[PDB]
Amino acid sequence: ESADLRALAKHLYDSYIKSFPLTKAKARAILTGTDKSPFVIYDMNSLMMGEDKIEVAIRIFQGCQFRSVEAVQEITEYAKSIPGFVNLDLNDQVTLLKYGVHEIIYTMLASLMNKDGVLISEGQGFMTREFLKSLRKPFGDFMEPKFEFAVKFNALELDDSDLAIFIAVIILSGDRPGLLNVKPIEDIQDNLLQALELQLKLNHPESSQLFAKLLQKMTDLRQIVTEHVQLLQVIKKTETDMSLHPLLQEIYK
Ligand SMILES: CN(CCOc1ccc(C[C@H](Nc2ccccc2C(=O)c2ccccc2)C(=O)O)cc1)c1ccccn1
Repeated sequence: ESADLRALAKHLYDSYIKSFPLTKAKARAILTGTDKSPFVIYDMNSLMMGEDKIEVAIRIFQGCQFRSVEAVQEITEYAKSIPGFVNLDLNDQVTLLKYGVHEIIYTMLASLMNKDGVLISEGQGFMTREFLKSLRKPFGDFMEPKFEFAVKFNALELDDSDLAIFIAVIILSGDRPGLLNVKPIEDIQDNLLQALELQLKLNHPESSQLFAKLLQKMTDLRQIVTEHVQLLQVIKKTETDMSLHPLLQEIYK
C-alpha cells in the first residue's frame, strides 16, 4: 500500500541526511554559486596553495584513499538503517557491503561533479577535470570515467530523497557472489524497488520511465568498478612503497 511505501521513503531519506554530511543539495548550492565558494585547484602550485586555504599524483591518490575510507564508513552507517539489513546473516551483511560500497561511492561522487570537475574536502575545494587528467602514467586515468558517468547520471536530475532509496536498492542486491540466503535479501530489495518506483513517479511526474532509466544505470556502475580494480592493480606493482588502507583492500578480493 502506497502509504507504507511513502513512510519507508521518508525513513531512508531521514537516515541518509544523518549518515552523509555532504548531500547533493549542498554540493549543488556550492557548484552553482555566493556564501562559501570553493578554492579551485587546476594546476600544481594552486594545489600547493590548497592548504594555505583549506609527488603530486601520489598526494591526490592518498587523498582519494582517505575519502573512500570515510565514504565506506558513512555508507556502512547508512546500511544499518535499511529495515531488515541488520537481521540478515552476518556473512551476508558483510557480502552486501563488500560489493555494494563502490557502486554507491560512484553514484554519490556524481553528486559532487559537473562536467568541469569535482568538489573535494567537504566542498571547501574544487579540483578540475583537466588537471586530474594531466596526471602522470596511470594516475591520470582514474577519475575520467567517473566524470563520464556523472555527466550522464546527473542528466537524470535526481535529488537526495531519490538517491537515498536507489542507494538502498544497490546494497540489497542478492546477486552478489557468495550470498548464503539470497531470498530474504530479495524480499527487502523488492519492497525498496516498490518504494523507489512510487518515489520517482511522485517526485518526477513529467519524467517518463525514470525508474527504468535509473535501473539501467546499474550496469554503468558495475563497469567503473572493474576498470578501477585494474588501475589499482597496476599501481600496487608500480609503487611497491605505497599501501592501500586495510578497509579498502579487504573490500577488494
Ligand atoms: C570528496 N572527494 C572525492 C572522492 O573521490 C573519489 C574517487 C574515487 C573513489 C574510489 C576509491 N579509489 C581510490 C582509492 C585509493 C586511492 C585512490 C583512489 C582513486 O580515487 C584515485 C586514484 C588516483 C587518482 C585519483 C583518484 C576506492 O577504490 O576506494 C573514492 C573517492 C575528495 C575529498 C578529499 C580529497 C579527495 N577527494
